[PDB]
Amino acid sequence: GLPLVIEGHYQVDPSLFKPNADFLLRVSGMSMKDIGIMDGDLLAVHKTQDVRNGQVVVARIDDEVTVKRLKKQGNKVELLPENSEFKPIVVDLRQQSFTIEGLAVGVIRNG
Amino acid sequence: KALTARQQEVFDLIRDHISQTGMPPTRAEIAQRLGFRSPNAAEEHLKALARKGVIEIVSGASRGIRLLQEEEEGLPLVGRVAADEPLLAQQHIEGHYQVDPSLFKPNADFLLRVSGMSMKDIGIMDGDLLAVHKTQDVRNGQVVVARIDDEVTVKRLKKQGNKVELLPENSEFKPIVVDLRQQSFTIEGLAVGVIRN
Repeated sequence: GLPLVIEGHYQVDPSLFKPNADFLLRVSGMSMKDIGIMDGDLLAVHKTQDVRNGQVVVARIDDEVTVKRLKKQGNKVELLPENSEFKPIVVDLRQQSFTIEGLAVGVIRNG
Repeated sequence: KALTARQQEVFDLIRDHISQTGMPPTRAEIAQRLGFRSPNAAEEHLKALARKGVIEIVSGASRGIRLLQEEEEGLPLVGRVAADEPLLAQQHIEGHYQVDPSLFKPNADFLLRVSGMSMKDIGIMDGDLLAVHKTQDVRNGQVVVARIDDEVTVKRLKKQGNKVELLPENSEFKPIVVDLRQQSFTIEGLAVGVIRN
């Protein structure tokens, strides 16, 4: 049982993912298509703030959520795509609010 | 109820025979394949399986064995497939996942581990678990699960007369051309979704 964020609920064993999934999120756009995360996919997410460079994360940049690969160095935070047509996003912790919502641990596609 | 090691082997053979021919094995075939001393020996194990409710034995015509309690919750996962064995042979099943089959349309019957990056342009990656609806009724342009001389593959269908072309979704790959006049070919099912973990 996994909730979609509550907008819906799906009967998919949370323990099929490691770490375990806490919720699902609907993906918008093709910024992460090169690693198989497509528009309309449901992303399985483990709620946590402890992540590292190279992992795919869910971040909130001042009221907006995005799914990208992390590359952080101190106060400099880069959120990178997996699509050559997209620009990387750069954030400065000293100016705008930045929060890690979780770690991507899986995907469910049932269009 | 628990099946002994030998009872499990007899039950597995019965299920594999039905999956490959849709017909159960004879008592003689069971004794021969499992090296029993005689058909009487096979009958004893069959009596125990019926007693445990996994099968029904009907007196009369030959090959009178029927499976019971077939409906299962969730989906079985199929791994690497061996030559001369049906797709759902017991030796291919790695486990059972508790996933709602109705999340997919048409409904899923099983999951299949994907090998390689041939379909990465549409988001199907090496290691993904493909949700499959078992059927032989497919159409040009759909993504299907097929078997060429027993090798299983996931590609887009393009019928070509006495030949069949199976198309990839990756620039590094080229189509697989099957000549029906000299190669065995079968459609196993339709791809209806993906679970990546």
